[PDB]
Amino acid sequence: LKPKRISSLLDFTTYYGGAQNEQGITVKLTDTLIEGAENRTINVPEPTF
Amino acid sequence: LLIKIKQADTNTKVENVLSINALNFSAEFEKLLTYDVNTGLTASVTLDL
Repeated sequence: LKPKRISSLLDFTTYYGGAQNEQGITVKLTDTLIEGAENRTINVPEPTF
Repeated sequence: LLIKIKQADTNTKVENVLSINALNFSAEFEKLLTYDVNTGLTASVTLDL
């Protein structure tokens, strides 16, 4: 609880750091066959949390 | 179906098998002659358009 005067974004990450890593990301992979041809689907939805 | 079999030769032999036996190509020949393959000549004329 001490006020401190900084001057740039590089001064901030020295004393305070960065953001928090997100915990709500999911990745889905699906392999399919469509009349003998391969199809790959990648699905990353936007996180709700 | 004739155009499709000439492009399908680039990758898969199953593509050249799925069409001519399981899918539409074996079924379309039956409507003029259903079981003509019983002999060398067209016999057993079950269906004749």
